[PDB]
Amino acid sequence: AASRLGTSAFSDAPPVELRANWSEEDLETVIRAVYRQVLGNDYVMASERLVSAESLLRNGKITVREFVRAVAKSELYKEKFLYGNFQTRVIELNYKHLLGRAPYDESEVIFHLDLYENEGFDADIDSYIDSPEYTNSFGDWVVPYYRGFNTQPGQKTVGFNRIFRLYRGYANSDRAQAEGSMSRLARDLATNRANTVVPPSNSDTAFAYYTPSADVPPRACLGGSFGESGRVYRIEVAGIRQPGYPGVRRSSTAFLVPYEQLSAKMQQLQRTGARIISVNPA
Amino acid sequence: MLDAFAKVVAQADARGEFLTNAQFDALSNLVKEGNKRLDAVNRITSNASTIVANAARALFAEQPQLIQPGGNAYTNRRMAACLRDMEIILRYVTYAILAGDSSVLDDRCLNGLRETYQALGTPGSSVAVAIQKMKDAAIAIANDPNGITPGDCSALMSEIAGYFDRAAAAVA
Amino acid sequence: MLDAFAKVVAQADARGEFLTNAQFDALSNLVKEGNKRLDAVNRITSNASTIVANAARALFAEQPQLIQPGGNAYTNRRMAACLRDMEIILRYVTYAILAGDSSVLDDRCLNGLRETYQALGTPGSSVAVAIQKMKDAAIAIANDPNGITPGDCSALMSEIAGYFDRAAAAVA
Amino acid sequence: MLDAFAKVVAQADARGEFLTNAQFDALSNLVKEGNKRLDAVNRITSNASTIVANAARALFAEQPQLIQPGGNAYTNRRMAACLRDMEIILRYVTYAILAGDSSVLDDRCLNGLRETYQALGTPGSSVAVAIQKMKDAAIAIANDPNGITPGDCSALMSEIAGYFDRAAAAVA
Amino acid sequence: TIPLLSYAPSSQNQRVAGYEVPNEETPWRYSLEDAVDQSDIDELIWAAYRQVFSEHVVLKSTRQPHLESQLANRAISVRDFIRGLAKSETFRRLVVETNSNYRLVEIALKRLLGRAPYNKQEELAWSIRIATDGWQKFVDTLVDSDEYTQNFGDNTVPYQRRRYKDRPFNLVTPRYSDYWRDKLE
Amino acid sequence: MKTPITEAIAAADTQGRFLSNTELQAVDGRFKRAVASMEAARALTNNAQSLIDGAAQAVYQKFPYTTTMQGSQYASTPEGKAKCARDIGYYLRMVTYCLVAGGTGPMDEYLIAGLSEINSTFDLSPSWYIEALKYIKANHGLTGQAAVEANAYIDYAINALS
Amino acid sequence: MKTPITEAIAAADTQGRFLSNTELQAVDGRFKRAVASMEAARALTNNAQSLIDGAAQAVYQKFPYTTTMQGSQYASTPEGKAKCARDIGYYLRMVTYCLVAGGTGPMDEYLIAGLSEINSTFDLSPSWYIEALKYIKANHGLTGQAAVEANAYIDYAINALS
Amino acid sequence: MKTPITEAIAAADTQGRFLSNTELQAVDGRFKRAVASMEAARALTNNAQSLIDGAAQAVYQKFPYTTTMQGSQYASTPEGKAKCARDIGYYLRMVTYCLVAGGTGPMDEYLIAGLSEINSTFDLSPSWYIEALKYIKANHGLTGQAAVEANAYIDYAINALS
Ligand SMILES: CCC1=C(C)/C(=C/C2=NC(=C\c3[nH]c(/C=C4\NC(=O)[C@H](C)[C@H]4CC)c(C)c3CCC(=O)O)/C(CCC(=O)O)=C2C)NC1=O
Ligand SMILES: CCC1=C(C)/C(=C/C2=NC(=C\c3[nH]c(/C=C4\NC(=O)[C@H](C)[C@H]4CC)c(C)c3CCC(=O)O)/C(CCC(=O)O)=C2C)NC1=O
Ligand SMILES: CCC1=C(C)/C(=C/C2=NC(=C\c3[nH]c(/C=C4\NC(=O)[C@H](C)[C@H]4CC)c(C)c3CCC(=O)O)/C(CCC(=O)O)=C2C)NC1=O
Ligand SMILES: CCC1=C(C)/C(=C/C2=NC(=C\c3[nH]c(/C=C4\NC(=O)[C@H](C)[C@H]4CC)c(C)c3CCC(=O)O)/C(CCC(=O)O)=C2C)NC1=O
Ligand SMILES: CCC1=C(C)/C(=C/C2=NC(=C\c3[nH]c(/C=C4\NC(=O)[C@H](C)[C@H]4CC)c(C)c3CCC(=O)O)/C(CCC(=O)O)=C2C)NC1=O
Ligand SMILES: CCC1=C(C)/C(=C/C2=NC(=C\c3[nH]c(/C=C4\NC(=O)[C@H](C)[C@H]4CC)c(C)c3CCC(=O)O)/C(CCC(=O)O)=C2C)NC1=O
Ligand SMILES: CCC1=C(C)/C(=C/C2=NC(=C\c3[nH]c(/C=C4\NC(=O)[C@H](C)[C@H]4CC)c(C)c3CCC(=O)O)/C(CCC(=O)O)=C2C)NC1=O
Ligand SMILES: CCC1=C(C)/C(=C/C2=NC(=C\c3[nH]c(/C=C4\NC(=O)[C@H](C)[C@H]4CC)c(C)c3CCC(=O)O)/C(CCC(=O)O)=C2C)NC1=O
Ligand SMILES: CCC1=C(C)/C(=C/C2=NC(=C\c3[nH]c(/C=C4\NC(=O)[C@H](C)[C@H]4CC)c(C)c3CCC(=O)O)/C(CCC(=O)O)=C2C)NC1=O
Ligand SMILES: CCC1=C(C)/C(=C/C2=NC(=C\c3[nH]c(/C=C4\NC(=O)[C@H](C)[C@H]4CC)c(C)c3CCC(=O)O)/C(CCC(=O)O)=C2C)NC1=O
Ligand SMILES: CCC1=C(C)/C(=C/C2=NC(=C\c3[nH]c(/C=C4\NC(=O)[C@H](C)[C@H]4CC)c(C)c3CCC(=O)O)/C(CCC(=O)O)=C2C)NC1=O
Ligand SMILES: CCC1=C(C)/C(=C/C2=NC(=C\c3[nH]c(/C=C4\NC(=O)[C@H](C)[C@H]4CC)c(C)c3CCC(=O)O)/C(CCC(=O)O)=C2C)NC1=O
Ligand SMILES: CCC1=C(C)/C(=C/C2=NC(=C\c3[nH]c(/C=C4\NC(=O)[C@H](C)[C@H]4CC)c(C)c3CCC(=O)O)/C(CCC(=O)O)=C2C)NC1=O
Repeated sequence: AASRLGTSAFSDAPPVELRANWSEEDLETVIRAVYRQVLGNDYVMASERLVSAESLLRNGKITVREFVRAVAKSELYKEKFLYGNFQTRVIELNYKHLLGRAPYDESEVIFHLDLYENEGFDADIDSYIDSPEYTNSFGDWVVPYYRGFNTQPGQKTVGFNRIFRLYRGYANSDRAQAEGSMSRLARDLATNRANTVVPPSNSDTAFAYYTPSADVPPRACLGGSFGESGRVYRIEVAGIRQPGYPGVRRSSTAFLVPYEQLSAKMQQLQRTGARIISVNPA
Repeated sequence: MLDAFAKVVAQADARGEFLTNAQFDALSNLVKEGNKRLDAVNRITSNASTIVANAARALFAEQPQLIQPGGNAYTNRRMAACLRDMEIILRYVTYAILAGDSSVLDDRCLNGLRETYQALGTPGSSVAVAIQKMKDAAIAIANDPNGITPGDCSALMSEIAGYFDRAAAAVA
Repeated sequence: MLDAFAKVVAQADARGEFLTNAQFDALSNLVKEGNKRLDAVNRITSNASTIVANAARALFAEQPQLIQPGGNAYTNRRMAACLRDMEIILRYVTYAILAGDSSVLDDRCLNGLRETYQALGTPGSSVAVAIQKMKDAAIAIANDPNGITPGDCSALMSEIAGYFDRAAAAVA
Repeated sequence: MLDAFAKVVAQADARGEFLTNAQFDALSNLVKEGNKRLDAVNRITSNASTIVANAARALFAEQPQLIQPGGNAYTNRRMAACLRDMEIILRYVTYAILAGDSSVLDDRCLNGLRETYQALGTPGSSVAVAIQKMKDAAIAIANDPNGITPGDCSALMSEIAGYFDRAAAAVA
Repeated sequence: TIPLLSYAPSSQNQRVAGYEVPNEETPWRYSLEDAVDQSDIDELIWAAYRQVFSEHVVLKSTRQPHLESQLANRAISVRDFIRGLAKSETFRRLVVETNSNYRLVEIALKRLLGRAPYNKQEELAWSIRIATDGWQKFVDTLVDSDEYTQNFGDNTVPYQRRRYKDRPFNLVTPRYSDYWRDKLE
Repeated sequence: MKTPITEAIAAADTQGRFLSNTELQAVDGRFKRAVASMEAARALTNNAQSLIDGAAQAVYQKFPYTTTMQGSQYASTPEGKAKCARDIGYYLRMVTYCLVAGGTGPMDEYLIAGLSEINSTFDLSPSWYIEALKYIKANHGLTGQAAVEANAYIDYAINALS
Repeated sequence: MKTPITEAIAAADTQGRFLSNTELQAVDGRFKRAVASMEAARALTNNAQSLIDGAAQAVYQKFPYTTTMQGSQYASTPEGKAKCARDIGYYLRMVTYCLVAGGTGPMDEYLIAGLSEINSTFDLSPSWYIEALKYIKANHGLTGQAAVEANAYIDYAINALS
Repeated sequence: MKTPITEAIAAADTQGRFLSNTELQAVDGRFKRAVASMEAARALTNNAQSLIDGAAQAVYQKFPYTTTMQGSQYASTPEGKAKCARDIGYYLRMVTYCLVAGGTGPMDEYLIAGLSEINSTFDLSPSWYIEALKYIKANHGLTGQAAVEANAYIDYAINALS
């Protein structure tokens, strides 16, 4: 299941280490890929590229690790993400761009935030860059890639869910996303709450399903529900627009429905135009 | 990324069995018309820059509010981004034409584009108009009857239109 | 809703085979000690109110922070809610004792309890302490050797203890 | 909707006096004759569909005006409705048999039944004939004794006939 | 089994359209959609209790503890809460047992659906629904009617649709009519 | 009313079906237990006169203030003592009715319904009735399964008062 | 599943009430009947293969046209004969399940759950299974209380098919 | 009933709007296709007696085994033969109404509605009438549009019965 989830093809690793480290062409590719991963697929204009770093990069004086750090600490990166977002959101973006994953638990935010508060941002990026994870998955000669999709390293299951919150498509950039300018994985991270996977748009209608548990039914039924034979299936929906009496209200929401009624409820929801995000047993 | 052959193989793998005679004939039809496919993609790629440039001039002549101050194709940085995105759509459509399948077009390029533009604020309908300008330009360039050995090509031209249409509809 | 008999039937239906002699023997053992089961249910339900009341007094004596101002069982509305939930757990445990299996207990009062209490702020550990207080009281009243015919009831006592423990483990 | 025990208790509650010895012996007699009541309801419910269908076959021919064009049983839909109502009456009568009193028959049915049919335009007299034909069918099927230890169940047959007569007189 | 025998609808305030701003006689709309604090949720629950059962009969034993907890944790819609009140045993004892199907159609329509019977023919029309499908299924279809979904959406407590210069249903309809008073002295 | 027979009938009426064997089994069990139930009811009603007076004196002893400090809520006057006798007699009569009905139906319809609502308005402390019912449960004079049935209903009332 | 035990539990659950004496009496009746029920179930499963084989031959004799006439619904091929055996085996297995459950719950949940819809879509005739069930009802070889309950459940299935 | 005109009226009434040009176009189509349908109705009424006689003999020949078994649900006796004639006539009589109404309304109002319960209780196999109506379907004597529209209604009824 590749196309719907969004992982079109992320199925190899681009090193630059070679006898021909320049390789006369391959270095161009490596530079592009670093820009795509570190700057979050931002469209960097030609004039503002970090020419000084690339100089040392071909010369061999700096490794790919040093190149990634140079971009990460350069003001090019800072203007896009660091200066303009909530600090916790910046921590999330750092995890996405440098270590190719999402925060697995609240302790990650605790540690990185404390670094930022005392040592400064430069030290925060340093910690990501030289963390054991970066040193192992990548190797100072391998451009960072989104390894969060693969589960081989050893990670909390929630990680998979969480990475799909940050990656909202191949085309998407974190400077320009549906929920941008505010924390995307903050309220959930404190409560260790799982997230339903929101597939990115693909030649069909899209309705980004925000999931604030402030006003939603619980994940479980927490009762007998209607009491009819069979368990209680929780159905989510986003784009409810047709029946606006005061204005529909809470256009994106979930309903806990007993099994026997699901069919009926389904058609009602389809009538309003909302595309059901998920139907999970509760 | 799936191409035509790969698409047939993947369906056959889902159902197990063994490649049926009908599927064999379909692929043989694909290969016997392959020279046409390659010629079309070569023509479109050779004039990529002028296709994008001409379509861009037309778009900004037809919808001036985009380039007026405060619009999304203003400030010379967003203009660069807009030209980039037009060229990228053309590039992935060219990929699709060579492949013979639209899987590549929807798997990377159109995968997430809708929400990207929705968040940016860029008018999706105008982007669709621009893609359609490119559609007419490229199909005319490929269907130019002079310059190559003549022959039937209308099916391939309709296929090119189909790819451009898919992109334009998904953005809008 | 699956009781012991229903559970055996459902497993046998999954396999698609008639009940084995062993399964028949098990259910025959259940029915031959049925009077003990229903006697225990009767004794628990006869003292339900006193069970919940005494256990509540004990819980608030052991953990005064709950009934101090600010604590989650303060303002007399939340106190009513706390007593209600204690008796709800007792009621579903009584259902489970009559049925013979914990399916009802795990489906209708334990399924989502942990998440709801976590979100509410209710201390789950304290709730576990409360249900264990109820466990001791109910076990004692049901196992009282005076007032009814003598016999052996240890298996049933272990089962009721197990169900109380199941609830305590899920809420905390 | 009351039963025999509840009926005597309700009268005693209206009087406000403890159950008299006479009432106790009356209810003891009712329990003494419980097995026959249970047998009768079991036997009638096992053959319910056949009973009603067989009586209906005869009813429509013996009253041809109903099935001639322009009559109340004419058309497929109204014929379905007549069968449905015959079965409804049979169901509520079976309820009454198990109860031991006609309270259920008069509470959720037979309270204005005549008026409902009279407004609908159904001839009440024909409905009475149908109820009486059903009454004969039911008394026969319950009063065909074989396959069980015999007894003088004539009392049960008489009270069942009384229920059917009550319905027939209430609708006409 | 049978397409419910067609009834002829009569002109009524609820059927009519009217471009009126709310009056002081407006029924008042208890909507759980806003997900108000627990204290206001108590009012909403009370109003549903006041509607399905009458103000007169809503005592401690009538109160379902489960329902009180139901509508507090943003659970099954207020509509389903209404249905739970309706099919509860106390309701069946208080209303269903004390009336005939023909009167039951009227009572349930006035309280659950909130509109009076269109005519006597409709009382007849849904009596069979009660009989064949069962009272539980009758109230199921009563609150699953298209009319209901338009009238009270999902999270809106049922109210008398518009008693414009009209006696309120609660104050014109008893728990049971004098016909059953034959069993009383 | 919540009588076993009627409960089975209503369960079948909810599904619009003729009485299935499950309901018939239930009512058969009711008939099989009815012998002990009716003997228990006879025993309680023929000893009722002693029981009612004994319970009245028991509550007078457990709560001496209810016999002395003035107030309509108390039995300080002979009229109040008559009220006390009347109400404890109500409870005893209801228990016998429930014993013969085979379920809690009678006491639920004639006593427990709205009991809390009125015992606070007239300021009759439920604890008084609790103690009286405990006396009746100790001096009922039944034995065996008859006794278990009667005590179950008595304790139902006790838990309802609380 | 509509097991008598679970039915009583659900009836108490919808009212949020502790199990009263009425429910306990019902479950006691269940357990009283269970001794005969289990004896009957053991008897049916001990003769399971013989019973299914005999019923198969019974329908082959009663409807000889089903063993010759062409059509997927007919057993004019070894696979179709296997299907006949499989379905009558389903009916027998459901009967044993209902015997141990003490109610019609299993019969309603795993059978009699759109049996009309399925037989109509396939156009298979109910009469086939009705006659097969009749053979089983006559050849069960039971006597006493066990016999009456088993035949009652078989007849429930028979009348449900119609 | 479910007449095209009536259906448009109902669709407009549930919205509460005056008849828009969409509904008027629909009714115009009904009038335009009401020339052939009325011709077909005239044709089938003028030869109604002969065609019902032919259909009656067709069903007698297709089902002689029902024609010989004695009983209430059979035409073996002369009284049953009279009943069979009248019911075959009923089907033709309803088909003419269906042709004139230009819709399936008459089908649902005078039949179809509750066809299952009737064919279960009286157990009058629909196949009898189905074979007769197929005889009619070929021998009706319509042509072109009249024939195809009549055939559409006839086969709607046939597939609805099954
Ligand atoms: C500290 C700042 C800094 C310096 C000074 C620097 C020097 C520098 N100049 C380079 C290339 C070069 N530099 C020259 C320069 C010249 N060619 C000529 O004919 C002239 C005589 C002369 C200019 C006056 C050329 C030709 C190359 C290309 C070498 C090659 O790729 O073959 C390279 C090779 C890798 C690359 O191009 O990135 C480095 C590292 N890099 C830096 O980051
Ligand atoms: C935009 C910059 C920024 C802010 C503001 C921020 C807030 C923030 N404050 C936190 C902790 C906290 N913040 C407080 C704050 C307070 N407790 C009190 O009693 C007072 C009323 C109040 C201070 C006056 C507390 C108690 C915690 C610890 C919470 C815990 O460990 O559970 C945490 C939890 C993670 C951690 O402790 O590392 C975050 C994310 N994070 C940020 O990146
Ligand atoms: C390879 C597949 C792919 C696509 C398609 C893609 C789209 C894409 N276009 C963008 C920007 C943009 N896209 C436009 C597009 C337009 N503005 C207009 O007026 C026109 C109507 C239209 C061109 C036809 C503009 C103006 C921006 C820049 C907005 C900004 O950065 O402020 C951005 C992010 C902001 C940035 O440029 O940094 C993305 C991610 N990204 C991808 O990875
Ligand atoms: C009482 C609290 C409350 C709020 C806040 C509310 C918002 C709200 N506004 C809506 C519609 C809408 N709201 C807008 C608003 C805007 N359109 C624009 O172009 C602007 C950028 C923006 C205003 C400046 C639009 C266009 C729709 C219709 C969307 C559609 O039909 O697709 C909808 C969708 C369903 C409907 O139309 O009824 C909701 C739920 N509803 C509420 O009951
Ligand atoms: C580098 C790899 C490679 C490519 C790209 C390639 C293309 C290629 N396609 C061909 C055929 C063709 N070229 C056309 C071209 C057309 N006829 C028309 O009327 C249209 C205007 C137009 C469609 C764009 C057609 C129809 C054929 C097929 C007939 C044949 O194979 O000779 C031919 C032979 C004759 C010719 O040049 O057209 C070549 C060499 N061969 C290769 O080895
Ligand atoms: C109203 C519904 C109803 C009840 C309540 C009921 C009770 C009941 N329990 C019984 C047995 C019994 N009850 C026990 C009970 C116990 N043994 C112990 O060590 C424990 C202290 C205790 C568990 C609470 C035992 C051992 C028997 C005899 C064996 C048996 O049949 O289970 C018996 C048979 C022997 C006797 O008369 O005592 C009956 C009739 N029957 C009913 O129809
Ligand atoms: C409380 C128990 C109860 C009863 C009694 C009941 C009867 C009942 N039968 C009805 C219809 C009917 N009842 C019949 C019955 C008959 N047709 C005949 O030819 C005979 C004369 C007679 C049987 C002997 C018919 C034909 C109709 C349909 C009338 C019509 O649509 O024109 C109607 C009209 C409304 C409707 O169809 O829903 C009611 C209320 N419904 C109930 O819930
Ligand atoms: C206007 C629409 C309409 C239809 C269609 C209709 C059908 C209809 N057919 C019936 C019976 C019947 N149908 C038959 C028919 C046949 N016997 C055979 O051997 C043949 C194979 C077959 C002819 C195809 C017979 C014999 C009866 C009488 C059965 C009885 O009264 O028990 C009956 C029962 C009452 C009666 O005899 O009239 C109805 C209601 N009624 C209607 O109002
Ligand atoms: C699950 C519901 C249920 C049923 C069906 C049931 C039947 C039942 N009927 C019985 C006997 C009997 N049934 C009758 C009844 C009759 N006398 C007659 O003349 C009539 C033909 C018939 C009335 C319909 C008699 C006389 C006996 C034997 C003596 C007795 O048990 O009272 C018996 C006792 C001996 C036996 O098993 O045969 C049972 C258990 N018991 C039940 O719990
Ligand atoms: C499926 C059956 C079921 C259960 C089990 C259940 C639990 C439950 N208990 C609740 C409340 C509560 N529960 C407590 C419980 C306690 N406070 C304490 O100090 C004690 C340790 C403890 C009692 C043992 C409190 C204080 C509340 C009130 C919270 C609030 O609404 O503000 C709530 C919040 C909404 C409500 O009150 O209904 C739920 C959902 N709800 C259900 O529907
Ligand atoms: C808001 C306006 C309003 C009024 C006036 C009203 C009256 C009213 N009182 C009722 C009951 C009742 N009313 C009484 C009243 C009395 N019993 C006595 O002994 C006294 C003489 C008298 C008190 C002074 C009683 C006993 C009942 C219950 C009757 C029963 O259920 O049997 C009922 C029956 C339906 C129900 O219980 O909801 C209504 C409608 N209802 C209303 O909504
Ligand atoms: C059949 C169901 C039923 C019950 C239960 C019932 C109880 C009942 N008891 C009452 C009062 C009373 N009940 C008592 C009884 C007692 N005094 C004592 O010292 C003892 C502790 C206690 C006996 C155990 C007294 C003194 C009053 C009068 C309260 C007053 O006037 O303030 C009243 C108020 C009217 C009155 O004064 O009589 C009611 C309605 N009525 C009923 O219809
Ligand atoms: C446990 C619940 C359950 C039931 C009741 C059940 C019955 C059942 N029998 C079936 C078929 C079948 N059953 C038979 C059996 C027979 N051949 C004969 O000659 C006899 C007359 C008859 C035995 C009485 C045949 C031949 C088919 C296949 C019919 C077809 O493919 O159209 C089918 C269709 C799907 C299939 O091919 O199996 C079902 C669903 N399956 C179930 O899971």
